[PDB]
Amino acid sequence: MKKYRVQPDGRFELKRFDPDDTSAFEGGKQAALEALAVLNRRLEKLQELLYAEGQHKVLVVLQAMDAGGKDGTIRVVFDGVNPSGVRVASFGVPTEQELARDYLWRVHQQVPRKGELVIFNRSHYEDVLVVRVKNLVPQQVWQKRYRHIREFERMLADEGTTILKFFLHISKDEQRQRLQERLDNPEKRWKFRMGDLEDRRLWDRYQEAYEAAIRETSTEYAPWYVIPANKNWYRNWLVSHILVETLEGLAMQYPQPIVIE
Amino acid sequence: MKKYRVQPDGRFELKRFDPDDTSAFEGGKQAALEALAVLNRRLEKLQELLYAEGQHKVLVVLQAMDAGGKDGTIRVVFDGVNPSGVRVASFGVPTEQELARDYLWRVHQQVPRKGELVIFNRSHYEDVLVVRVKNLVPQQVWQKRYRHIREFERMLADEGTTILKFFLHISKDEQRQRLQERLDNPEKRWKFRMGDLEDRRLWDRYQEAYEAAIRETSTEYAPWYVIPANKNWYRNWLVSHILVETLEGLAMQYPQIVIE
Amino acid sequence: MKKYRVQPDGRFELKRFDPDDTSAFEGGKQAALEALAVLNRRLEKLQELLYAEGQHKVLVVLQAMDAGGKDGTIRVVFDGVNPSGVRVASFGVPTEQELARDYLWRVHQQVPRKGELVIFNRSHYEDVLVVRVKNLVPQQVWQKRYRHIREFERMLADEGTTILKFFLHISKDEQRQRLQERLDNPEKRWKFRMGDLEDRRLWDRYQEAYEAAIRETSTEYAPWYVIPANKNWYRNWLVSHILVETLEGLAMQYPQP
Amino acid sequence: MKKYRVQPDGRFELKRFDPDDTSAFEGGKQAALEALAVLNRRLEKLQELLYAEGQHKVLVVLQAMDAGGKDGTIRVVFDGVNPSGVRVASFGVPTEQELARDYLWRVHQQVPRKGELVIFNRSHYEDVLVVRVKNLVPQQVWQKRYRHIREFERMLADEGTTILKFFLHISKDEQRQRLQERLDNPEKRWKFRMGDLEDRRLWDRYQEAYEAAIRETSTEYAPWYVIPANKNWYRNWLVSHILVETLEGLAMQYPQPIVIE
Ligand SMILES: Nc1ncnc2c1ncn2[C@@H]1O[C@H](COP(=O)(O)OP(=O)(O)OP(=O)(O)O)[C@@H](O)[C@H]1O
Ligand SMILES: Nc1ncnc2c1ncn2[C@@H]1O[C@H](COP(=O)(O)OP(=O)(O)OP(=O)(O)O)[C@@H](O)[C@H]1O
Ligand SMILES: Nc1ncnc2c1ncn2[C@@H]1O[C@H](COP(=O)(O)OP(=O)(O)OP(=O)(O)O)[C@@H](O)[C@H]1O
Ligand SMILES: Nc1ncnc2c1ncn2[C@@H]1O[C@H](COP(=O)(O)OP(=O)(O)OP(=O)(O)O)[C@@H](O)[C@H]1O
Ligand SMILES: Nc1ncnc2c1ncn2[C@@H]1O[C@H](COP(=O)(O)OP(=O)(O)OP(=O)(O)O)[C@@H](O)[C@H]1O
Ligand SMILES: Nc1ncnc2c1ncn2[C@@H]1O[C@H](COP(=O)(O)OP(=O)(O)OP(=O)(O)O)[C@@H](O)[C@H]1O
Ligand SMILES: Nc1ncnc2c1ncn2[C@@H]1O[C@H](COP(=O)(O)OP(=O)(O)OP(=O)(O)O)[C@@H](O)[C@H]1O
Ligand SMILES: Nc1ncnc2c1ncn2[C@@H]1O[C@H](COP(=O)(O)OP(=O)(O)OP(=O)(O)O)[C@@H](O)[C@H]1O
Ligand SMILES: [Mg+2]
Ligand SMILES: [Mg+2]
Ligand SMILES: [Mg+2]
Ligand SMILES: [Mg+2]
Ligand SMILES: [Mg+2]
Ligand SMILES: [Mg+2]
Ligand SMILES: [Mg+2]
Repeated sequence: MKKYRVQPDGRFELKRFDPDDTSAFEGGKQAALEALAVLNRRLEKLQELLYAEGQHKVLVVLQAMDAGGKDGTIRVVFDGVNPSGVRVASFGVPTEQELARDYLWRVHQQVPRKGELVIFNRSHYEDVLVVRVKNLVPQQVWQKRYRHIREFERMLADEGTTILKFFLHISKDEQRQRLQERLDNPEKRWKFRMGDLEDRRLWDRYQEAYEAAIRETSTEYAPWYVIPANKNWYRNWLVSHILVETLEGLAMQYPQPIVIE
Repeated sequence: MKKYRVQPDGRFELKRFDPDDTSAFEGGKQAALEALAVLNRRLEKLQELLYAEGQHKVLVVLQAMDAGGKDGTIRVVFDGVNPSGVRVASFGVPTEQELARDYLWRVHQQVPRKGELVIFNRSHYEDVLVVRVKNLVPQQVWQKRYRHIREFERMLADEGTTILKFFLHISKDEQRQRLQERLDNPEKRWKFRMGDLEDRRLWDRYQEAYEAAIRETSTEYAPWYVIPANKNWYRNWLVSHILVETLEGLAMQYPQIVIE
Repeated sequence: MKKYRVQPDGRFELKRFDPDDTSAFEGGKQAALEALAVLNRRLEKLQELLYAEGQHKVLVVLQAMDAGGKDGTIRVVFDGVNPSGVRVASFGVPTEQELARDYLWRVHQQVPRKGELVIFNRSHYEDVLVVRVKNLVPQQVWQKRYRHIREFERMLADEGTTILKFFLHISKDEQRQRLQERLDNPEKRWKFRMGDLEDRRLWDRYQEAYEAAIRETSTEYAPWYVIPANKNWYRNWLVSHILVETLEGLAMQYPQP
Repeated sequence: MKKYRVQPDGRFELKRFDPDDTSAFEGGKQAALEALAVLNRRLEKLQELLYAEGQHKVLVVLQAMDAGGKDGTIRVVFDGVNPSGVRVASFGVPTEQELARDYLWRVHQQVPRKGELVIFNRSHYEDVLVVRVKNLVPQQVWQKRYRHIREFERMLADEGTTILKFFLHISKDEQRQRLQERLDNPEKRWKFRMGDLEDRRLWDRYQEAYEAAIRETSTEYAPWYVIPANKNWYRNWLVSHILVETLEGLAMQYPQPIVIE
């Protein structure tokens, strides 16, 4: 798509994106599930081509507020790939060894190699999101990181990495409903922690942090896509569509090449 | 389904397992696909429990002759899991850095952590398989590795790893048909390399190497399962059944407010 | 000099080794410093041969009670090597990621490669030492680890690693004097941690843990050497002599041009 | 200390540095060996402070033509440190796995952590040196790497790394004598490769590549120091002096906190 791609003009406004927007797809849930199965079959062939050709490196970054759909998006990408060529690198609370080096160290370690597709569940962007919102480093420090990120991603892209960054955009009320469903389910309540409730108060600070991160780092070589994600079906379809179209654009070729006894 | 577990008596004979055997399933392909969907739903809940509890470490080892089903088995495992808690560690031709350390170094690095399920696509067993068949090290060296492997796996099991080793067993003629299909498909012919044709001449040497590896290392703490795998549907169902039953046996427990 | 190698008979008694023993050296500190300088020049040639030949893997394990000499021994090895071919892998308090895998995982990661000498400052032995003494896992668990260690080390040795394990043996009163010296030095008191005082009470439990570990794991392919270490000069000389003699035994040669 | 620091004005000229220059030291070899022992004793205390304080990260980069002194410089640094807090990360011919990721991947992996001093024996600079000289990638690719390097180093410095880059400067005739000495010594002959002979014909191309890299990447946060290195004694003294003075400038403090029974 083009309406969801954030232009590299530094004029991005998050208020312009409605989490309930479903306008790029004509039809609803059922037609989208059918379109998604078609995309999965296309993705299987494209991922196998990615691997067999062994030249491109594909990085998919997923960022979202908790219950925003990162987990669900990973599952629908995996529905259309060979797990031997695709992996998830997730980024959680940094360890002492990770904090003992620059914040990009643990992230750079996990970049896709040639013929590989890697999904970052959270990423280096957390170092300008939770780090900024919770003041884990002073502003003097984290404000410099927007340039570090643009330049790290420029180097990655110049050296052969195709970068797709998706912000799965849900509303506060949608998050409320999804978090209540987790609490009410005995098989999901383990996902609740001490402080999750008081973190909801920081909703607006996170939205500002996301808007600043996206505006600062959406570039030609590393675009951000804002995905209206209140509807799981639309989020899954749209992310799959963008990923498949991006892979098609690489114009990948099988390597150039008998009766077995 | 216990007929496929190799007893730790060192009396295993590969000739006793028919790759065409489908006797553990009282039906065919259609009924097995339905049973497999049920196993996939059970596996999703079990894997999430594995992660949420965060105590067990699960290692699934896949070994098979080329076209034997490792790739297809990985896909049916992933059909029943969350990719955030399961990963594939594949073992290919060792690099100079890997050969500069003991053969278990590159393998030990990839073991599952607590709350994780790892699939080894090939494994430390290649160090008594291709290494043995192609004489990549003298026999004096690779013969000692059966004990190294039993002891490495004993340490893993003692320290909390549940180990499942599957030998996906196909016939020489089944491999021939499957390799011919790869060659004839323009989207799969990239898999073929000249040298595969010479590798076919070594079929019997590999069967002997597999029999000796299985006989030497199938233990109570790290059993081998011989999977008749000429039928993709049977291999998928049986591996999924064993994995789900193993995870059920762990009796995992979930760890021990109105939002405005 | 072979009186310090613990025979693989499972009959080792730590009481038979006196931390004040200097009997293998017929002289004192000054003559030993000169002998150590000769061993240092020998080690430089042997380490370069190790690297150039690029076939052997050398693992040196250091274990000692705090202030026992691991740090001083590392310096004395480094005085006779090219730092480009020798490295220190130190083992501290396990992290969550390290504890999430078997205790050998973090250790196996660090093994020397061909043409390399690695010094383990502490090692997998801590998993039968501080783990046993502080009951970090039940005895049913840590008792099984003696066999794991023998078998891990057998595999390493079979696959080409020369293993040397040194237990730098100091007395309780020597440790007390050395720890008091750290506290009294403004440039060293940063080493003192809260809990080091209460850990002094566990001295005898550590001595028992060391004896049991050494008795269980000193083998023909992976010997333990008990180093009387109350005298820094004697510990440095003896470790250096054993290391140099071990490397000489490998009969290494420069690759042919 | 100032005459050897390459100013970040992009006007660097390698012809202005004489490999035989010993002007920063009054006296010769013997007085310098004594001054070096004094610097080693100072370095031991400073490195221990670096470790005990556990806050700064120190990166020393060594680049030189073969026989230029990287090996000798490493030994002289190690003469004044505790090996438990200092390590050498050397960069050789990239492996298939290293080439399957961006050239900075293998380098970033090895950066010093808090309280650590790391010496890079060769570095990311090889990706604009041999890579450029032997045309291992097209110019369109390697020309973009000067910016990647400035920006990677900016990020490292902003996030707490003190960076020292030393170009150990030897003349063509000095290299010739040193390489001849290796061939003539039975204990050093093993270092000789046959491609080494034909690599001598590329001397001028390497000098141009070094001048371009120094000019492009000597910045305020990551300076290059050109070390006249025809005299081993002067190279050892000068590198040790710069390192010690840099560590002194960090104003490191021991962490602030009894009769043992
Ligand atoms: N750079 C970072 N600094 C601090 N915390 C971080 C950083 N990167 C990730 N985290 C945090 O790690 C945690 C991971 O927690 P967990 O695995 O339970 O997922 P989660 O709570 O569902 O995350 P999310 O809110 O993104 O959905 C998140 O709370 C995230 O904010
Ligand atoms: N079955 C599972 N296996 C492995 N990791 C899991 C599993 N279920 C959840 N997780 C992890 O637990 C944490 C909390 O779960 P959560 O559903 O919030 O996922 P998520 O990736 O953060 O997605 P979302 O954006 O919807 O919050 C995340 O770190 C997630 O990756
Ligand atoms: N320890 C080892 N020593 C030597 N070769 C090894 C070792 N481990 C794996 N290999 C080889 O690495 C190769 C991996 O090749 P590839 O990824 O193309 O898969 P493959 O040919 O389909 O393997 P397989 O025959 O198991 O299906 C195999 O030929 C395997 O024998
Ligand atoms: N789409 C893919 N993405 C990543 N790796 C792939 C993909 N398809 C195949 N491979 C890898 O290519 C190699 C050859 O493929 P192959 O079909 O033989 O798989 P396999 O795992 O060896 O299974 P089998 O036991 O059937 O031979 C293997 O290393 C496999 O993992
Ligand atoms: N397997 C392990 N389990 C628990 N603690 C461990 C383990 N391995 C090492 N440690 C501990 O890590 C710590 C390292 O601490 P530190 O770097 O300050 O050195 P130290 O106190 O001087 O150690 P030592 O007493 O051996 O001289 C020691 O207290 C040691 O007991
Ligand atoms: N200058 C230094 N650089 C790096 N690490 C250091 C330095 N000095 C001490 N250490 C580390 O600090 C810790 C405490 O120091 P310590 O003197 O006890 O060393 P050690 O290796 O445990 O030797 P010993 O057996 O004498 O206790 C150890 O982990 C040691 O490696
Ligand atoms: N990025 C890179 N691309 C290609 N070759 C590289 C790269 N980095 C390092 N190398 C090469 O790796 C080799 C390392 O070889 P070796 O260990 O024998 O040291 P050397 O020949 O003495 O190096 P130098 O010439 O720097 O003194 C050098 O020839 C160096 O040019
Ligand atoms: N004793 C040794 N142990 C380990 N590595 C060594 C040893 N001697 C030399 N090397 C390595 O062998 C290679 C060739 O040696 P060389 O003398 O050229 O070193 P160097 O670091 O490249 O220094 P210089 O700048 O003088 O060329 C380098 O990679 C060097 O690090
Ligand atoms: Mg979440
Ligand atoms: Mg990577
Ligand atoms: Mg195969
Ligand atoms: Mg490699
Ligand atoms: Mg091998
Ligand atoms: Mg200590
Ligand atoms: Mg050199």
